[PDB]
Amino acid sequence: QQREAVRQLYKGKKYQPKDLRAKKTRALRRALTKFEASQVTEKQRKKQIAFPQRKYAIKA
Amino acid sequence: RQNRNQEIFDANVQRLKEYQSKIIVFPRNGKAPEAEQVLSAAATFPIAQPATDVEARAVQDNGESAFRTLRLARSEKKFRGIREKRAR
Repeated sequence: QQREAVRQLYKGKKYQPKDLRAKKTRALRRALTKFEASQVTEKQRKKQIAFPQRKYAIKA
Repeated sequence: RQNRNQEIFDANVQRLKEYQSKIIVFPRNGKAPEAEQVLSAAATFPIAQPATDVEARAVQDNGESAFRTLRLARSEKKFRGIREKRAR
């Protein structure tokens, strides 16, 4: 009950108590986040948009 | 890779044209029909060795003694450097 109350006390607030943070592992915690890993420079974004991989089959 | 051979370049161009004419590219807007892929593109375009010569040809000769030509070519390359120095 106390922990759940504290969770509400820190609901949506950044820099919350560590014990409430994920216990997955040290390596995964320091790993790049989903947003960070998806960061693509404007040049690469334009290149991908212009020439994305196409679906082609050898039929005729 | 550089291109310094008309025959090889033409063969590659023909191969590219055949590949382009044999592939179907589905539109990016979806609605792609059944594909029925082929697990090997090289199988559809096997590499073929160009024919070096026909099986039979009419015989023609000049009496040049092709062996003599080879000996002359071998000898000429040996003394070319000495010949050029002797020329002056």
